[PDB]
Amino acid sequence: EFDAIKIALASPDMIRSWSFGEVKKPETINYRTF
Amino acid sequence: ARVTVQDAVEKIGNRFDLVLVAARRARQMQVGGKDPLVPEENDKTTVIALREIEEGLINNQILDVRERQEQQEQEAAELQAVTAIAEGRR
Amino acid sequence: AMHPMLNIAVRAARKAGNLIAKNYETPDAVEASQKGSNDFVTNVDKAAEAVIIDTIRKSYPQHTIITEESGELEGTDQDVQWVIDPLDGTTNFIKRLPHFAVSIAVRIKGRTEVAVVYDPMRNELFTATRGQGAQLNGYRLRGSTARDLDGTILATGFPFKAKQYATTYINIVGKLFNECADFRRTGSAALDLAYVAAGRVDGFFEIGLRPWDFAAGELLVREAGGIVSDFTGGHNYMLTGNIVAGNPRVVKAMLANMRDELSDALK
Amino acid sequence: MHPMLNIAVRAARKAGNLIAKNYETPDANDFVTNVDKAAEAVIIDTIRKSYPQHTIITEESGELEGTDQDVQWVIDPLDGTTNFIKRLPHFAVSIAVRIKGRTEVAVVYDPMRNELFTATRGQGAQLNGYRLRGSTARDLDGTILATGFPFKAKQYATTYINIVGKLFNECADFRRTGSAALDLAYVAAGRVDGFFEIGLRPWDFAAGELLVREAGGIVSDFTGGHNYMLTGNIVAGNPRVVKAMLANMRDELSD
Ligand SMILES: [Mg+2]
Ligand SMILES: [Mg+2]
Repeated sequence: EFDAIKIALASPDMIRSWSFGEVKKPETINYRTF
Repeated sequence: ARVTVQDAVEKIGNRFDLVLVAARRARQMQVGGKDPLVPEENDKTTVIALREIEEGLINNQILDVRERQEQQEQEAAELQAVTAIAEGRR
Repeated sequence: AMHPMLNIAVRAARKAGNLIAKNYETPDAVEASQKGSNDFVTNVDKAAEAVIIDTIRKSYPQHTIITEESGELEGTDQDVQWVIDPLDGTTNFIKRLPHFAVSIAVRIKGRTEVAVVYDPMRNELFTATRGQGAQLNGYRLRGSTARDLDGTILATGFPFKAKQYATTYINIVGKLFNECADFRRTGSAALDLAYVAAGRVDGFFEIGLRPWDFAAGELLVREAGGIVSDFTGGHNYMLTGNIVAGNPRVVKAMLANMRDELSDALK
Repeated sequence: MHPMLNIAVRAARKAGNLIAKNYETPDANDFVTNVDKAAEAVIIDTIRKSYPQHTIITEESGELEGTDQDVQWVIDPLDGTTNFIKRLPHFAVSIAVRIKGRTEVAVVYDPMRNELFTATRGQGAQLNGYRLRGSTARDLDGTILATGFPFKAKQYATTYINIVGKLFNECADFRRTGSAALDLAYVAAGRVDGFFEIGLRPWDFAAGELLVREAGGIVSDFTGGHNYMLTGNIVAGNPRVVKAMLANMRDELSD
């Protein structure tokens, strides 16, 4: 599937491209309803 | 009966190519199994391949030419069949 | 839930697109007039722009509005802008070519927050809100996962308003045809951007585009994994109107290929 | 003109139904050819049941004959395959029935927008009950060109590029949805003024050329000849724009 590995910095556009959204609230899981 | 591989590596002067070609032949004799040339003694296909190697009748060239002969027979038969179908459709 | 301003915008775009479709099946009611180069503008543009402005002011009587016709209607506030194109590809709607869309996006503090384009002929509704992504009629949008300039499809536009670059442009396309597979040309910038974000075409580029012809699509391709840039890798594309967009690999490859063919006027 | 057209329309109906059905298995290069073969096969069944005497001509199966070799069925079950490969919904089925060394029946059906253009020689080409009256342009002023980049004929790449460069210097704008048959249908229905492409094939334009000619238009090759049937070099549209295009495009050709 490949024959090499490239590595470098990630432009903010690149990072925002990876993401599928933006996390905004810190709390993870409600305990009264998992 | 396999305890050593020295005869094999003598017939193929490299253990690496030895195990490669022998694994190829064993895969031949295990899936879509070609009948093992040397009469087996109810053994696994691996040692059967090693024995066929060390006896002096399997190697890289022999496997390749057998594959090519199979290709030739297969293509001839299927092309005859496709020509028959071509006449059948007209 | 659903972003509020996004909901208002999509309702307005729905009404505008219904009016568009209504005007479509009547090749008599269209009464256009030429304004630029090889393109008309119709009364339908004015009708749809009016409907959109009214629907917006209903639930937002103070937001600033931007449109090709009305220029910039400065509402009592000036931080929330609504960039509107009641029609992308008016040339096609003239010839009734069933490929066009309405486009509506919202800028907050200069940053595009929500955006929608709407193709009424196929009833396609590309929505996209920042930090949550882009959707096509309820499916996510990730853009073409192609990794190189091979086998890709390249959407583009010919500068019918700035034909001077044509020659240069031609060379560009020529150079690109050395590697890419095929091109695409629909005369609709917004739908090109959408298709890019839709993963239908694996890359888009255009020389000299209007600001309100991408400000909705650019957020789509952004939140659909793709990136946008000018032809020199910078962010000035909003002023030059020179756009390239697509997944990062194909955009990088296109920029590397075009670094030479391009002209210094564009950079 | 009624029974042949009805049979062809039903065949295109079944083809489009199966195509749209299979269009809903999202996947992210072979299964497209599989559903292509399936639509071609159900088309073949339609040919075998109704009129088993005619002969079939497909890009895939070559030519499969029966007894009536005078009636050739040129059926492309898909044009612009790459679009359906990429889920871009611009593709159609193109049925053609040639009789006595000449095309007589033509049908092009997009199942997405449900566009069903029919054409019988002489009596013309209809769409859903409407008559396609070609384009109204008399020259290359402000017109649109259904232009096609030769992604299979890369030998004429630079020549074609110079040609389209001269054109865009003279003409207004291009369009390319990546579907030759639908491009021909559209230039036939006045949706785009002129059309021209390089290196096409009979199973592609077999119906579209008739759709165009029945719409007050013409179809020719880059030299006004009539060998575009096999040379794959086609220019089409109402005669005014075709003349205005040839007069500019002749002097930079290679064939
Ligand atoms: Mg506009
Ligand atoms: Mg085909």
